[PDB]
Amino acid sequence: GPIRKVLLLKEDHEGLGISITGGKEHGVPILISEIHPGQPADRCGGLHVGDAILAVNGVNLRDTKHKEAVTILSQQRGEIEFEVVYV
Amino acid sequence: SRLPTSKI
Ligand SMILES: *C(=O)c1ccc(CCN)cc1
Repeated sequence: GPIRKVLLLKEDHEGLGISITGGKEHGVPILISEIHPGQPADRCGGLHVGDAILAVNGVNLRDTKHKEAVTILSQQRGEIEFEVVYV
Repeated sequence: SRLPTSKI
């Protein structure tokens, strides 16, 4: 599908509310495999299971390894802009 | 289960 920009709002006491799978070492993008109910990704409305995360706050996630992506995503705070694509 | 999954 089309490349989408999606805004997520979160406070520092909570996580993003997503589970991710994949990574370059698996030949798979960083994929959202779970949206957890009532947590920031669910609340923002624009992120879906099966979305590939290409970037977050302008930080590239293309061709990142799984744990590289975990560190990058978990560092983001406040108003977070996701660049995602559903394939 | 071949792929890793992380909750974030
Ligand atoms: C993770 O964000 C998450 C997992 C499970 C639940 C259900 C709580 N009973 C909420 C959020």
